[PDB]
Amino acid sequence: KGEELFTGVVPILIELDGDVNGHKFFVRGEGEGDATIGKLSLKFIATTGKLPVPWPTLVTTLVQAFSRYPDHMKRHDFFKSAMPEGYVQERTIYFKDDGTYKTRAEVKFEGDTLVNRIELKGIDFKEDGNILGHKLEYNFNSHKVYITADKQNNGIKANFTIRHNVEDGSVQLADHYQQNTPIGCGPVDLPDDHYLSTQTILSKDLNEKRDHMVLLEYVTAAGI
Amino acid sequence: KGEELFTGVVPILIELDGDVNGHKFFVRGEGEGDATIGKLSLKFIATTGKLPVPWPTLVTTLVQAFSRYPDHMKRHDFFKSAMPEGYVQERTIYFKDDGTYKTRAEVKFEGDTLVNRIELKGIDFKEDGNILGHKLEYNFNSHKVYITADKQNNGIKANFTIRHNVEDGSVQLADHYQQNTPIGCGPVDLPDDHYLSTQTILSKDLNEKRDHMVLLEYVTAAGITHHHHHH
Repeated sequence: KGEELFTGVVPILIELDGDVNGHKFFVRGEGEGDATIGKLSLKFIATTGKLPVPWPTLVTTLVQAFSRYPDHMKRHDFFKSAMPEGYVQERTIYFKDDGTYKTRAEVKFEGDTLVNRIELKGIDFKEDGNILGHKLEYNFNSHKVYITADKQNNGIKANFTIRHNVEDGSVQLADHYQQNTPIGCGPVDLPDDHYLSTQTILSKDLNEKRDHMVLLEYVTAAGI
Repeated sequence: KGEELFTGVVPILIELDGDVNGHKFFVRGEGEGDATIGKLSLKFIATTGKLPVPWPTLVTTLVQAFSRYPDHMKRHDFFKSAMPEGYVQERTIYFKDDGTYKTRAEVKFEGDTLVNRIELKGIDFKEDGNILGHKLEYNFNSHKVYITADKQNNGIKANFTIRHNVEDGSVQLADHYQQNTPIGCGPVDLPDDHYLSTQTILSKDLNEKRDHMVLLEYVTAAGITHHHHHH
């Protein structure tokens, strides 16, 4: 059904199995997305206890199918076109002057729920760096996610740099290299070059004692 | 290769990873299938000791590619057409007045062997019901497995009700809801409505000390009128 699966509010489940410098953890998120307005509303729990990395470093890894593509750009939405069978999303994330994340996720419908299941491996992080030292502010900047077609692989590639505010007023950069490929065998919409423009708020549930992240996000496509 | 993979006798491996009301168990079966006559000959062993559920309730979960499709119905054999890459088979099984099984299996060739790997989760069973209370006879009835095309998923659906004999002369019903989808991305046979008609005998191997089941099964497709040009 592709884009037809996103005409209303869709329940979301996200699971991340993580290992950073040997620190293993598991994050589960639940909530809902509404692609007609480009909005996500999610709560994440670290079920394994205190997260060994800052929550903001996990935001990009933790469902671009919920981006709002305006009417004139609907035919450049690879993400929805791959549904319900879904797509594989792979990243390498280079934290400047620090370690790297490598991720692999499957994003697909399981029944009426959109599910993002992720494995993340992090290596070479510095003990007193901004990441293991938890020096990053609990907030998130606006970015442009640049998307281009990958015809040879019937999918897309994306490139962008995330800017993490540091507590001392500096910025921690994280270069993202991304590849998406369809899981199913029905055709997809290999887009012209464009980008997603993102906005994100991070907050807390004041009644939640577990280590957790409430996230609100709005994303719209542009550049065509 | 498809149908061509089933012209002779084919070795089978079956593995079931199970959990029913918290009872973990594991079953491995080996044997062979002969699709030209629709015959399975298999022996199953539990590696986890005595099963928490009766052997007969696991029979349908434990390779419909070995069904005999008569020559005039060969164009309706979805199961063999997905081979060797294989198919995913998913069911929900509702035991009347009792619990439910949910199963996901991949059926495919691994080398020369047809392999069925299954995950089973059972929930909401009654402690002294026919299943957890082991009140089902060690036998198996004849059924019609009703198959229909699922064009939107390039696969099939099946509906049927299994009748388990209970030791007091009553019957324990289990409503099966089934979906199959190809693993590969190549064309498959999508059938007209038809059914599989089944017969099964359950026995023991007198030399086997583990909890186990020997199974012999004959299945033949039917419900489509004979035509000389196999239309």
